[PDB]
Amino acid sequence: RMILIRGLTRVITFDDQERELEDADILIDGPKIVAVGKNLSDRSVSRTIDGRGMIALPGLINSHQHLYEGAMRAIPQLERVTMASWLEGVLTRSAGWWRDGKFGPDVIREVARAVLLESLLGGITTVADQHPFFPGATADSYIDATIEAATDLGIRFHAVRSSMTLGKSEGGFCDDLFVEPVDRVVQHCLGLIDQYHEPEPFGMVRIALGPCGVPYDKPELFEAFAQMAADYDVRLHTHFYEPLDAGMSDHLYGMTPWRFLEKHGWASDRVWLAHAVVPPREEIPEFADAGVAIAHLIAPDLRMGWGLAPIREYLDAGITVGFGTTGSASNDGGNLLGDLRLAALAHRPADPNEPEKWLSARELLRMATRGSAECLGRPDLGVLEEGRAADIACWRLDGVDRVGVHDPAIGLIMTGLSDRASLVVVNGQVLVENERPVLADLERIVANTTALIPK
Amino acid sequence: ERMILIRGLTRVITFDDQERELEDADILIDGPKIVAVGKNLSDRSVSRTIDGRGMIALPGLINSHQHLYEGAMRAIPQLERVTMASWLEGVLTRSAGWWRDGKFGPDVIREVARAVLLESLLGGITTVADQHPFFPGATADSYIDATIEAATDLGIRFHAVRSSMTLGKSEGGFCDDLFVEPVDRVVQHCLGLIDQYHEPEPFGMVRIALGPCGVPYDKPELFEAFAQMAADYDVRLHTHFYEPLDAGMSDHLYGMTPWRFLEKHGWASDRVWLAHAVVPPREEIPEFADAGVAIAHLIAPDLRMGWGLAPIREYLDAGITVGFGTTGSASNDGGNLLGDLRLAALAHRPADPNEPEKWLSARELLRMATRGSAECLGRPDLGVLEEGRAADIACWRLDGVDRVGVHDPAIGLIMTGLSDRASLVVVNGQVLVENERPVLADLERIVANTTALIPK
Ligand SMILES: [Zn+2]
Ligand SMILES: [Zn+2]
Repeated sequence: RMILIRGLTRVITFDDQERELEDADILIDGPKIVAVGKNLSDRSVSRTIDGRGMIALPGLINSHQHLYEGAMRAIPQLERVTMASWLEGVLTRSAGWWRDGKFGPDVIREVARAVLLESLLGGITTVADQHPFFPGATADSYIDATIEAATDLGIRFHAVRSSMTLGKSEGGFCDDLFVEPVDRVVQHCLGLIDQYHEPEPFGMVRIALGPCGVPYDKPELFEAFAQMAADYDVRLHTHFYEPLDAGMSDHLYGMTPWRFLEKHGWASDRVWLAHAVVPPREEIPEFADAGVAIAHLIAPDLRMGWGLAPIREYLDAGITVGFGTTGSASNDGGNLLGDLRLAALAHRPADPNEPEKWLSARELLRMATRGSAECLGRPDLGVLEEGRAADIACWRLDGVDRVGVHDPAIGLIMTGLSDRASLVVVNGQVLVENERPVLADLERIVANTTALIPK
Repeated sequence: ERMILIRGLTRVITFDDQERELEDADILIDGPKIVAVGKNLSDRSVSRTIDGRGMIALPGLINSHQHLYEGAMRAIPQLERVTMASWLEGVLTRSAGWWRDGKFGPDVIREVARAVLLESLLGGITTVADQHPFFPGATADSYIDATIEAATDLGIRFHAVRSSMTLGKSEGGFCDDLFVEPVDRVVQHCLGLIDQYHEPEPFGMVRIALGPCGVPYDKPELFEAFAQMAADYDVRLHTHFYEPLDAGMSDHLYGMTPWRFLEKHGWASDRVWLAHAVVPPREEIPEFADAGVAIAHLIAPDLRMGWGLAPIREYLDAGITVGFGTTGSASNDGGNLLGDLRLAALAHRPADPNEPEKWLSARELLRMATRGSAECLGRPDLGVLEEGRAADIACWRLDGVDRVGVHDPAIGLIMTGLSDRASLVVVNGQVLVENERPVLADLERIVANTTALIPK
């Protein structure tokens, strides 16, 4: 009862040798890839899928979503704002809607269902969601809602439990009722691991631990989480060197955000860090030696006016770099592949006479697959080879908008009227085919969710 | 012979003199022109009513700067990360090589143009201005005739800008002289093209413009001949403008800035639109305004070649007309104008991190891609959804899963979505796209035919 994808025009593996293949196949057994190569046997195969005219990649992995923000897209007052106005805007709406019973757990479930379905249609097979800018998150069964939506759809899912534990009063940056006692956060997290965490290879739901950041959480939370990570082999995540962070840190602790993390147990290989826009250059070698990973988030970095993270420098230092979209209040889409084009182009003017420093299409596609898998600590994902999860995303190459394309991988980044995936498989299950959801009722999900968006 | 009514569009963006937008409203079409825009329009003499519910309607997008033949030069590994010098050398070498091997004649260019122009319609683009500079040999071959043939077959509105490279490296230029034509040959050819193809009347479907490659690439004698020709025949003038090394090259050759050069040779006028305009001296900007020149913003190639951000806000502040374009697919590498708008919306912001009021808005960008481009091309009949203007219309569906939770649909069109494919597209009153598919063209056959002819 295996599945064979036959005759793929191009296969990008991102294996240890960066192999690519032409007119080749992928054989799938249950949740696992059996083989990648030419003329594989359809012996034990119960189904053969025609891959001709398609390019196949590992499933894309979005290492940074804020699903609840799907209901906050294209709001005119938030179109052109800097971080302070943006943050205030999002925090007030999530707090206001919630208090008025417009943002119940069931509203978040359906918003998550739409953004995760959009994610599948964009070739994204794993999503890591966090909720730093929705205070009522825990007081309303919000991670249970998102996990319910993800499992219904069959998308692989990492739920990052976030918080803002440093109160506006005692030095913080938060309305003193988005604040939870450290032990309360810890205990909620422990319960989530018990209930949902799937640590085995090919696990479909995992829990990670994600304070909002140095300006937002108590050092006691960072240390408690560092302990939990070792205890339960889960991952640690936080925001990192956003503009102004360095000053806020120096003010609270008289040290850099990095020095702070190192002091509280987060300078380790269990850690991935969001944005990393403006670190002191002299700290980059330390990032590398500690083995932290970094998620590049081009859309919000441009949207906020933050600018260009030193990604080339990170790769030069051998640091793991993944990719993410962040929430749809700062993007405002969940289109990861589309955002790769933004990064491909926007980094270039920074080095006008040194094109060798510009990020390539292949470097970017890697970030969105293997790089993100490494950020989430998933050695079972992000690569097309025997033994890895059968998480696969394919795009058609034969459309009128891709005529004259000479290199299909570069083509995926540099051409097209549409980033819609043709064929998407997650955990060996076909979820999208011919650009359409196989199991999900698209029109009904749109109808249901739209009715629930706070008016 | 009746009219067409598009009924109940969720949102209509007119870009009229008041910047009107409507909800649950209609557009009434009669032949080539819009009869009315408003709620509950009459279907008295209507032969067909189209359901516009769930769509946003805009004036058809206008791509004021294309190089169609470059559609055959997409995603070439050797050209992925290159500066202008290497890029230009690679495009010239390849086009010259293919041409001499007999693989890049007008018949091939016709089919490459057919594909890029069909892509254009599918992306909601209703008018394209193509600047073709490639005329190898001893006589100017029928490349323009070929692009016009493709455009007319498809029914897309079309401006053919006859380009050239008349300054050989021997006299300070960049090209293997196989590309260099005598100025008289270019001028003679342009006269014939105007006579044969130009449709100066309102709603004209084919027009001719005159477009040297630029100050570093063409003789001053050509600019002057074209200024005379533009005046005598009432056509427009187009060239590349203030790309990064341009100021130094013009200083070396002429001892004057690119703008002073254009001024001297008859191009500081309201007949002119200018591509890129990345790095002008700030002091010259008020002069652009007083001369009445228009500027086409081309974000994708400006970024792709590492040039950076044109001072678009400054142009708008000065009241200079600003349109939008994609340039050719060797430096984009798509023909997706709507998608390029998101690039501009986001990429300009980090240049003014503390003054978000300076950032280009979604509505300013959509204006550039419609009315701004119309004005670059000298088309008061295009770019606006109102009575008396051409029935060129582009509509997108707002009810897809990837646009759930969108609060403002104009912003949504730029900032969200998995696809830029237009739902319904009308050109010159003819419905050419419906349900994201061509209604008169055979999509699959065109893809197959053109693919077969791409030089490999
Ligand atoms: Zn975030
Ligand atoms: Zn050009």
